[PDB]
Amino acid sequence: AQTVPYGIPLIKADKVQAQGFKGANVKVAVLDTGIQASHPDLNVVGGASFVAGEAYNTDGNGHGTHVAGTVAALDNTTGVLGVAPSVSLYAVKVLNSSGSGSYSGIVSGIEWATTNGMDVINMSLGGASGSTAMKQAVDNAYARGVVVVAAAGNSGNSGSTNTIGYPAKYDSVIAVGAVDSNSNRASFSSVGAELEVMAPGAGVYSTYPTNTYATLNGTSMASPHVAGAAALILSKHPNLSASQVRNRLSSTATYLGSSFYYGKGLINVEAAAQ
Ligand SMILES: *C(=O)/C=C/c1ccccc1
Ligand SMILES: [Ca+2]
Repeated sequence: AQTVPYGIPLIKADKVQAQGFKGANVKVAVLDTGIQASHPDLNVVGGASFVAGEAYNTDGNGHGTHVAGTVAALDNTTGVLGVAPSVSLYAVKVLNSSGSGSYSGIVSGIEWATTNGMDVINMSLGGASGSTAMKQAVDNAYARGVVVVAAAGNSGNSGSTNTIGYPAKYDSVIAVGAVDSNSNRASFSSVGAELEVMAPGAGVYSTYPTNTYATLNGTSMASPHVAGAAALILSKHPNLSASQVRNRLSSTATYLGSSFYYGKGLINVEAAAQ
């Protein structure tokens, strides 16, 4: 039997899938710690690794496999179901097994995705500081027509202080925050002017290293929900430009409160893919 994580219906992804739109033909690149490509509930089509000593189709951490599951866990009779289960999945390793990567490695991953025609780029990662090379890479990917989504950060609140990290803080990237199954913002969600939209980030059940499934907390989990949404909006209207897909997501988001804490609100893909 196959489980449906609360995040799927909450963002109304189930309604879009039922219409027949599941992201078929859309290329999504997950810039993470890799993916356990042999997982029975995943179908990695390709990818690349910029981490020394590790191939792209192995995940020694678990993080990348969990993020990859939220976006496209296969729709079958086992495991879980992803936001866009028919998406073309590419694993781009930019982080090591301990979950950390160098700027050059990330920038290399962003460029690889831009040159290989990826439609969406999910980056469930972030640093306190940015870099001109990284900023330039995302601006260019977005300008080339790629949707760039990034985890806002698990830094929480601090009296006015903006806690959004990079690359989420760039204009060319969608900064995603986290809400729980009750739709209340999770305590660990970063807050700041750059916050754009919210998505399920707490108690998220997804695929996990060595043919299993686990629950994780973080804006790392929220991010793949938006990348999966973008893929869904694109499989229904392959004619839209990145900024158009982007605007559809925030324009139709369900308002939750002050943009400093929730951006434009919780995403509603049934409204966005209209
Ligand atoms: C996810 O677990 C970590 C995501 C992330 C993104 C940006 C800044 C810090 C951490
Ligand atoms: Ca499944």
